[PDB]
Amino acid sequence: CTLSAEDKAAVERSKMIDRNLREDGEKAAREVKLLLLGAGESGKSTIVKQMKITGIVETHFTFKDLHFKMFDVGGQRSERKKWIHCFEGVTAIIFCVALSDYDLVNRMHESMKLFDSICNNKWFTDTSIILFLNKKDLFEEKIKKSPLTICYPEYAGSNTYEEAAAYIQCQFEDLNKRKDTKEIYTHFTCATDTKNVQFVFDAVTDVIIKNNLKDCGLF
Amino acid sequence: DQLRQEAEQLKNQIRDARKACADATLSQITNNIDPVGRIQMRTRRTLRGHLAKIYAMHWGTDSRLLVSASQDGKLIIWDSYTTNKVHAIPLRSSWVMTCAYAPSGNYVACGGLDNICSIYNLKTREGNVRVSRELAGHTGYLSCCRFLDDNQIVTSSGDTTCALWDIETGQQTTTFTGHTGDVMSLSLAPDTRLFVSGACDASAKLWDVREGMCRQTFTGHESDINAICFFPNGNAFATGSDDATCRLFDLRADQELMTYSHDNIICGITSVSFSKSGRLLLAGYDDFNCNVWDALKADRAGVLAGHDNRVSCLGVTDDGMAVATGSWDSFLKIWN
Amino acid sequence: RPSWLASALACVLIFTIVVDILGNLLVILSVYRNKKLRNAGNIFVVSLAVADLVVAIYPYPLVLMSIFNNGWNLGYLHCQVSGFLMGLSVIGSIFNITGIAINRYCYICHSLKYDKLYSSKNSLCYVLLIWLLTLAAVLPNLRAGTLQYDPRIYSCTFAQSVSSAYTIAVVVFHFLVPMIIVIFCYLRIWILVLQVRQRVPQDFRNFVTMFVVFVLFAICWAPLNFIGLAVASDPASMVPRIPEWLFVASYYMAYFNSCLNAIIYGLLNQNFRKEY
Amino acid sequence: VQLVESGGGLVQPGGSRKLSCSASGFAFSSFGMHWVRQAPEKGLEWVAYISSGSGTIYYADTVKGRFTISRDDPKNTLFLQMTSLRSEDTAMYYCVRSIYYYGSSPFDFWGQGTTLTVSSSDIVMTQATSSVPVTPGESVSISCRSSKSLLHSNGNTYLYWFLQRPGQSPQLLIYRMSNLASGVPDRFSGSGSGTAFTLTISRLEAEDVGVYYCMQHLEYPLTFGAGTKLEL
Amino acid sequence: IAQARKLVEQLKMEANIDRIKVSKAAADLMAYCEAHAKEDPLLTPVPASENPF
Ligand SMILES: CCC(=O)NCC[C@@H]1CCc2ccc3c(c21)CCO3
Repeated sequence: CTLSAEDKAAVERSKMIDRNLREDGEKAAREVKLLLLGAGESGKSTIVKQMKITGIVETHFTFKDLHFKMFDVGGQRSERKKWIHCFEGVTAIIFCVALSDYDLVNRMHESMKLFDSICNNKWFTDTSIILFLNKKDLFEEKIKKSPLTICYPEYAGSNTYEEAAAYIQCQFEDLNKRKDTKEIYTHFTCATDTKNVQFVFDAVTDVIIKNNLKDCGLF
Repeated sequence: DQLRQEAEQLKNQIRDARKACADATLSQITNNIDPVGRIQMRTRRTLRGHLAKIYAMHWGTDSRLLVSASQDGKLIIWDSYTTNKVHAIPLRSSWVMTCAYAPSGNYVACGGLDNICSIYNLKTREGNVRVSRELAGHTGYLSCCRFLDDNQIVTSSGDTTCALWDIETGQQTTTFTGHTGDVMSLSLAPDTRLFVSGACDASAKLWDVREGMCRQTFTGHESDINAICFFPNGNAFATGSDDATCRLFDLRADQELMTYSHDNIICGITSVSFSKSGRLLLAGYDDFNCNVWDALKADRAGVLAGHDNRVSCLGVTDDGMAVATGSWDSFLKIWN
Repeated sequence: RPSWLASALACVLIFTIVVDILGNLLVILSVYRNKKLRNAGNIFVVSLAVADLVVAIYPYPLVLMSIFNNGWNLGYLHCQVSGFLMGLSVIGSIFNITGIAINRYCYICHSLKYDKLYSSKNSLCYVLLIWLLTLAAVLPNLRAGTLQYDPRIYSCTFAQSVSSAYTIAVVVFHFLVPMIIVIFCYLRIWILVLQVRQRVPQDFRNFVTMFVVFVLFAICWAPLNFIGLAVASDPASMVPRIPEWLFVASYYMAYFNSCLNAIIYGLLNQNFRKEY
Repeated sequence: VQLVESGGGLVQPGGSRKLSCSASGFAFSSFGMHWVRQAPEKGLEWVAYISSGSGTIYYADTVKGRFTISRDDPKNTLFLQMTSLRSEDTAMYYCVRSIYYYGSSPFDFWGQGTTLTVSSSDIVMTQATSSVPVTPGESVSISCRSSKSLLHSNGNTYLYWFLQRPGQSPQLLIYRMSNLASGVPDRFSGSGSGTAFTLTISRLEAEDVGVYYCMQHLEYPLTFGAGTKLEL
Repeated sequence: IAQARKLVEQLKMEANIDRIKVSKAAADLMAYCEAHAKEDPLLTPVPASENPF
């Protein structure tokens, strides 16, 4: 065209930079970015042991052809919720709340206000939220202390383990204002082996295949 | 109590010294001055190549070169006349929230959630871009790297404090404390001897980069201040909240000159810039758009509407020849 | 009886061409260089839409004119133009259906290699292979001296009378292995999306989105293929056998199908619906 | 930065030879590479060019199709394979790096050169003399003229001033008109317009003597000047 | 005794202010936006030959 002898080489350099950009954006789009969240003193040095192994703290593991990056909550301190908009486009939000949350001493108002906050935030209300209730070492030994009238006025009856666990599930779906977009994946397991990685492999390949369907426009 | 009584009467009677000498509003004098109409600005260049949300952007000092920093861990230096990519720098951490250009075109500083302000050197002897100095020493996320010289840089952070560094040795030379929340933005003065900073406690404050002095404070919002810039003569500055208010404060009159909100606006301001004459206060918004406010009558004299996501960064050149805008849809668009 | 069909078929065909040209103009030029579109499925979709726009412009007003005169007045020029363009367009339309199905299968199931197998203009090379094979299908039987004016209220089309071997090659291995390809791709997609739901409207969308992209063009092409393979033994026998009314129904449902494909692939996408 | 070539020697005509340019100290996969030659006591003459990523390859019309250019990017080795060699291919061959973006210095570092000896439209740039005697402390002006106007429509005037001290390799001094190179002494200056181009050297020191050169970019092929030699 | 002392000392210097007011500096913004109106390529648009984009 009307380019000199150096502008053609500048354009060739820019096209090579475009080539490198999209060939690494391939890898940056084919990798599973999981945000990781949990309540205060829930236990997190027992599931980061389970995987195949300051500012933001990133944890890698490559499991079954999928490269999982996991960005933890244990790096930041500012709870002004100004670091959340950086975490859009994540595949799943691995939430971990256990049953021993009322040991360190009310969990109800703060937990349900945090969940109404993330159902108030426009970013987290359309992303899938994987839930873990992992162990079975102390989940049965502290329910039978008393009825739950001390901090939890939503329920005033008999408190067994799994019926109350289903009640926690049913009130957890009561927190959701709109299940039309987001989808919860709860897990009640024995945290003994790699059963804890097969509810962040399966429950994230479901989200991967749902995004692939709705990017085909198929379903 | 004694010192509480004295501080209460100090703030109230210094506000009374402000109010009793407060003459009139800005529009009360500039009402008879004619408007500028509809500044129909057109997209000339569209810069493509990013593959994620674009978080910040800084012009070169020669009105031709750009940096843009994106979420996929890429920093791109653009030739904005031929839409050519001069450089592409792979960052370490892809959580980059700000970026800056040196006023000599030599270095480029970029940082974010990993609490480390990296500073890269472009004019090397080897023909790549190596990391010159990683300024570490912040205990939380970083915002608004702003180069003073090739050896001196201001950085805001979420540690309620900003920091004037020294790129040669590498240590935090001056520390500016006084905020009560995450500090989201700063903007260097055109004479490069002052700066202002806006934080999440609904306040800005004017600091001196020489003495570490808390010279002035500035209130008036209800929410956090998301971005900031100076009037191009360095005697006023305009902030943009999530209140859907841009506000113009004077550094000497100690209060807000005038507010730049409209009732039809739903969402808050993400970026703020200025034209070279100080007439077009631009403002990127969270819906999709940019609005070009006439900075004396507060009337929207034009809307830059492309941008299929929320606008995140604005920049007007040193001569005023363009407006680069960047948004979460991975496209910087240049408007003239 | 030759009055009500003369009232209805022209309305059906002008409906087909009007909503076809508006939908295909939207589908082709509504692709944007901001590339929220522009993925390879959209490339095969706009190839299908221009392959239906080809029949929407060039031979369908001539078939409307053959209804308009009630006894066709034009000659060999419009005959060969209509019979070449219509055939190339419908074979390219069904082959772009096959390409859309295999692309969606290679995106859903085998997503490990999609970004290298499919790219910017590697998909263009695939669709030029599609155009190459529909040209190789539309050339030799249409210039071996077998394409002519069916005279009922009909037009200059492909009569299935002379070349029995190629009219067997058109019904099965040109217009019925799309059946197998589309059904295998969408059934593997459906059983995979129900297989990777391993946690222990429920059938509505989950089976209509398998049928609305497979069974509609299948059942709208299938009686015409039934007639074309039935007359392949001796077409002098089954022209007295098969009456003309269901022949009219069976061929104008294939005329409606070449707009139904654009209806499906341009108004049951959700990015296209929120793109308008 | 250390560019160093190998492959020189004596060859009889009709043969074919190969030169290598091993690079050590920079990102060779991000630089375009020129091959330049220089006949004995005559002057410089551009030979060939290969861009980054081996895409764009240009030659001089004297030996276009008679040489070939090869490149090894993850090994940093640049080859020139010459197929047939007459008694004009004998030269000192230099291997020059060149990066092209907005604001670069694209003839910056010249290799050490290698001797090759064979036994027995285009823009013309004219230099005024062949020997100028001068003492230190005297400001000297050199000038050269071009055929076309080198001032493109961009504003860039693609003229290059090099200096070759005796016994050494060349060295970029000025790369468009008024742009000093990387770490040259700032007593040099270049100016001119369109077709007339002058290099002014104030406060002339002792080691500033040597054969000066002016080159045009603007278009391929690249054409050097005749070569003004400052004398002392 | 010395925790809010630097705060009230900064407020003392925030009392000793070179107080140029909302109408003492109203005409300075008008003076800067008037006297540089010819240099702005967005307020007064440049002719399409001096536009580099
Ligand atoms: C045998 C099965 C059958 O009826 N098929 C439709 C025939 C289609 C539609 C019109 C036309 C025109 C030319 C042409 C073809 C056709 C196929 C080969 O070249």
